[PDB]
Amino acid sequence: TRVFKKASPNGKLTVYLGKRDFVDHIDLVDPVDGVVLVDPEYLKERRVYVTLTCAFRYGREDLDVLGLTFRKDLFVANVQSFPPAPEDKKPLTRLQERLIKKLGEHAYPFTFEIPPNLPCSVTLQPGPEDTGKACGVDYEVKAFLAENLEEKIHKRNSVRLVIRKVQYAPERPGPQPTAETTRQFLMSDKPLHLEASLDKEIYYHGEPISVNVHVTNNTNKTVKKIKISVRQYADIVLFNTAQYKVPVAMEEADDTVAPSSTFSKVYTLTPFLANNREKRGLALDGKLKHEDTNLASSTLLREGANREILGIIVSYKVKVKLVVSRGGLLGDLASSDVAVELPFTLMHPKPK
Amino acid sequence: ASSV
Amino acid sequence: SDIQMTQSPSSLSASVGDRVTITCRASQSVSSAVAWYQQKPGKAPKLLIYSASSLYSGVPSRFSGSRSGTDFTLTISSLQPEDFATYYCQQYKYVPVTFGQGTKVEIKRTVAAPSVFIFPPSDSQLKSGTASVVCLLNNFYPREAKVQWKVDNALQSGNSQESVTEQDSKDSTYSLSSTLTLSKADYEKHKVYACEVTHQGLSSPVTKSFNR
Amino acid sequence: VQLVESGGGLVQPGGSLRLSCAASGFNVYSSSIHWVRQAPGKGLEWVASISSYYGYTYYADSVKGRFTISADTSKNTAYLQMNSLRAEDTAVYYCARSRQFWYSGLDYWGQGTLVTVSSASTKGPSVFPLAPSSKSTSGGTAALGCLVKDYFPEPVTVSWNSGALTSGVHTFPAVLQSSGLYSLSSVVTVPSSSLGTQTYICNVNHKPSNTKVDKKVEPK
Repeated sequence: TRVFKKASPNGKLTVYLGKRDFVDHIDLVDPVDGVVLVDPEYLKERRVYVTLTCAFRYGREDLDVLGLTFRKDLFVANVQSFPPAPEDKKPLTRLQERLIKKLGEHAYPFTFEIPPNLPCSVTLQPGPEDTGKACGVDYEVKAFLAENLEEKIHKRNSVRLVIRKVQYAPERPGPQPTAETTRQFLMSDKPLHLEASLDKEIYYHGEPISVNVHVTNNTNKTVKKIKISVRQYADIVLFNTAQYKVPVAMEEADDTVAPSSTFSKVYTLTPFLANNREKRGLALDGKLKHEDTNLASSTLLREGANREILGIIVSYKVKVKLVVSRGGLLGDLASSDVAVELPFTLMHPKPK
Repeated sequence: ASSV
Repeated sequence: SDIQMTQSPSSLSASVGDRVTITCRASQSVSSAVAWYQQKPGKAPKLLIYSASSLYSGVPSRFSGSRSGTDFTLTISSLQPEDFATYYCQQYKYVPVTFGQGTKVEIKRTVAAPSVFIFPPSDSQLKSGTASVVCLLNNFYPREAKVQWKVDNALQSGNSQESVTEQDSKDSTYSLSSTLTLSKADYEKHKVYACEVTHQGLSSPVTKSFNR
Repeated sequence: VQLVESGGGLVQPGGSLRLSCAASGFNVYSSSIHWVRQAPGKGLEWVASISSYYGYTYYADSVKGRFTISADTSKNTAYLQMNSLRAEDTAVYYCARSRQFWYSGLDYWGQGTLVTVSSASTKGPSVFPLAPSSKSTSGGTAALGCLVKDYFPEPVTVSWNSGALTSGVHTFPAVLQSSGLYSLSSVVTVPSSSLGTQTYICNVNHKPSNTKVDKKVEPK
């Protein structure tokens, strides 16, 4: 086994952890267990704390500093590693008891429990003209020594390591996404039936999505074009609520469906980040510093969820639109386009 | 950085 | 200014059923980002182990890897007829990704002597313009040999290329093909050609000389 | 699943050559196609890599500025344009897939196409038979041979009696000569009783020059 290690600027504190990515199984989150090595030679305050922080990092638009960022703590937890207060005695994990043995009594254990219905680590895509730190939701464990919780923490007597709350594809695949819609126009009782379905419910990052379309046009109108588009939804709930839909993959096929005739075709799209770099704010999976990460994985909420969950809640849907001729009695005033949507799960398979 |  | 991979062995020899270990030490700390590959002659390499210790799907359970600072090791509990091939250690933390030199694994056998035979140059070759004598060795182990030509009781050097075939799958033996390339004029003059071999199976250097 | 390489051959120094690697059973955007170079008996060397999901190219410093890696996603093929070629770059080039999420080695490789760079031109072989004399007979066994010389390209396949005789054959590896033209040897051990009353021939085939041979061996 191997553990991650990071020391403070002057080397008096050193944080140890078994892993960076702590999986969220919906029903439980992997606990953040580790130790903090502090030599007595440098321990003068005689109080070492460890803190887990889930904060949303953002930039203010009015301010033109070019890189300035701010944090807003969504969830924060505290564990007094030293001195061990008599009203807190916890059993060390296998991981922890291996570490003390290796290092010694100067390595004080800490263990945090991430509660359910908290956001996963999601970083919003920065533009090319963005030099600050990564914006979005990110988890951070910060160890420091201070006389009390009131005192101001010195950056040299402290060390911060970034960690990620992640999720993976369900082991059981969900039901095949299928959706239908029928539009009836006033000119006559002839309907325009649109039927669409995806190949599977779960899709891994960078995999092809096949859309089986079947249009049955009995109307006097003609389908000029067919626009398929994989769209990324992102519900952001911090101070009031924002949301957006953005096409990460699309295709504008000029397949015509003449009046009183059927049509059937399979379209294949594949979302990838290269042809989406210019989309500032596009949700991406959590970044430790500034590496390239894939498109944000769909976040899985509980069934009987609490709702109004903080952070960023990303989803995906495939929209199948039909651009219809319009005209006639009403002219081009009334819209005749018919569209239907198909939700699907996009995320990484569980690593073994 | 890591260590056994 | 790049991270190189050095496999500690050069050529490993072991019998069927042995526990073989190949060590490979990287230039600097590449973390647990190391892999191992197997290459049969004339074939492409096959991935054996990744992430230093994790085994790849479809690879037998006998193979296993382990990390130790900068030293990464490949191990096999019991050695099978399918495992006799060359091996390579890789790193893939930083680019460029580099490979090791290679370890020649081979089947162990009783030290047999080579069936040395000497062949004169054909009539079709001397009429063309060149001359090439061939001293052939066949069926022997180990593959380490040091053959040297002698023409007119004198050690000739600077014109003797050698070629060694791979170990056979059934009987597990080697063979060697040394060719003394020379011009047609040198063949007629001082015609006392011979080749002298030296092997472990042979207690003394046996010589095969031909005239006419 | 498979990786099919194509576009190998003989090109003079300074010239150019382009490789193709068709993929099957691998989604282009969930993979990263690689290129690896190995000279005979020299070991593996990474030369280039393409990440089609993020859209990035990577090259070894030796190759920087000379080669260029590309890929047509629609056709699921990865190309490598090799310009300003050199004798150093003479090698069998392998195509290797990698998992994009995430890199766990080079799980699959192709057979690799033979690339040869040199000023010397293509040439057909001059097959001379090594006649078995009294030196060849020993222990109730004799050996027949057939020399192959003056041909330049690397690919050369030989077979005794058109693949019928396979017992005791030893096709030695090809070795490059001072002049530049390769040389190869191949011998078979056949009992001395059948020698004389049964004819054996060495069928050599050279595809670059298209020269089929059927020379007969006879005891000297």
